[PDB]
Amino acid sequence: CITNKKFVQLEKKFDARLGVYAIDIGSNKTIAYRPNERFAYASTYKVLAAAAVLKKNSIEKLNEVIHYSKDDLVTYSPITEKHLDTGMSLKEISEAAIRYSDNTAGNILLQQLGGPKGFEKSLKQIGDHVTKAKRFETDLNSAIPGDIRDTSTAKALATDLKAFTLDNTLTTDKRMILTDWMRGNATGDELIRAGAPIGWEVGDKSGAGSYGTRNDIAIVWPPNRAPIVVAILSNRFTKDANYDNALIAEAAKVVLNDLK
Ligand SMILES: *C(=O)N1C[C@H](NOS(=O)(=O)O)CC[C@H]1C(N)=O
Repeated sequence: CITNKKFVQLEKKFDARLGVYAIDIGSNKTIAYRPNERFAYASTYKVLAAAAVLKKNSIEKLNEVIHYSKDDLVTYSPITEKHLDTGMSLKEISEAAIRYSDNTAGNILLQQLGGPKGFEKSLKQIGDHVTKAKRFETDLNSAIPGDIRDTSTAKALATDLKAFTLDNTLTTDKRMILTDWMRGNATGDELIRAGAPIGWEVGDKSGAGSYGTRNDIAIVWPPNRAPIVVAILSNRFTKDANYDNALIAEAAKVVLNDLK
């Protein structure tokens, strides 16, 4: 009950709705708050779409150069906008999507999987019947009340990230490529990483959307311990609401101190 009380008070403090699911791989202990309620996933899909692309493609296909036109570029494409001339491989596109949250990279990953519905199919293959994927960037970030397009739950996202990174669903080389892309990125510095003790390495994928949507999903490696998977999703109640990263950092501290 005590952990539940902290999450209730975070919702009051930040005027927000909060979804939490975390699993300690060593003890199987879990922490859950609104774990089955839907939130817009925003940019967090990019790590799952990248993992699905790695799973389904040979190293040869993943290194082939893709060319895209200036007309495929959507807003917030800091990496892909530089490479109209050289093109990028699916490996490079995956890294751009995960490290920098590049939206055109996200779109190319969704396209490689057969569009949003093909990405959803890839998730059903790993047992996720919850996530609903319908739109491309940047429309997928609208986070409209009552809309289930481009939504998932904290439990489903955490379970998906665990499936790709810790359940031995990718070969060692692809798995380590994926988790390295998740480590050390500025987009994650104020989120789960800000709630993790120093020395507990965090690999994450952040997200942000309308209605104050602010998300982070992560693997955490505590010293001398098995990993922890953590998904923390949040939104607010008016279209223009500004999120506060501290909500995610403070929720992550609750999770990581209690699974300690
Ligand atoms: C992902 O949610 N997005 C991509 C980009 N980076 O934000 S993130 O670091 O929180 O992922 C801008 C916000 C959002 C988007 N598509 O608008």
